[PDB]
Amino acid sequence: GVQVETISPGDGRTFPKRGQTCVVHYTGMLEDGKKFDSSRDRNKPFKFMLGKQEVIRGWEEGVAQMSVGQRAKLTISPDYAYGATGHPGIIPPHATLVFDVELLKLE
Ligand SMILES: CO[C@H]1C[C@@H]2CC[C@@H](C)[C@@](O)(O2)C(=O)C(=O)N2CCCC[C@H]2C(=O)O[C@H]([C@H](C)C[C@@H]2CC[C@@H](O)[C@H](OC)C2)CC(=O)[C@H](C)/C=C(\C)[C@@H](O)[C@@H](OC)C(=O)[C@H](C)C[C@H](C)/C=C/C=C/C=C/1C
Repeated sequence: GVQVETISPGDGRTFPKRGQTCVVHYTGMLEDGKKFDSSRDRNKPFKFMLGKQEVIRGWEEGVAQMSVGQRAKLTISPDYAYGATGHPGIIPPHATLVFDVELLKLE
């Protein structure tokens, strides 16, 4: 599944709805491995629409339980991420992913 551990609390009231755009910053790394991506480096926040299957399942379920302002460590098992195939060139088969995700804003 996806485990959500809080780094800094959000407001505890404003949670994403299906169909809303979540605006986030993230850093991704392989569990006890390499950092492979960060929107912070790029100075540009990542946006995705919750519930449209644009992103991996662990993000869909993980971000849905976060409130605005929250920063959390998401640990995502391979079956909630890229599974036995991985993501070619970047994520190997059967990788556990850890993301640091900060929910900035909803649009
Ligand atoms: C350059 O950076 C990439 C993101 C990179 C790619 C490689 C991975 C390691 C990674 O580094 O991100 C990464 O850290 C990662 O694993 N992410 C990104 C952050 C959210 C979680 C995860 C992810 O789900 O990636 C996604 C993962 C790689 C693929 C998806 C996994 C779930 C599955 O349901 C989807 O099937 C459809 C495919 C990539 C994304 O988050 C982007 C936004 C979404 C898509 C490409 C598809 O959903 C696409 O389908 C046609 C769409 O509907 C989109 C919106 C259409 C518009 C025009 C395309 C925008 C493309 C943006 C691409 C971006 C910023």
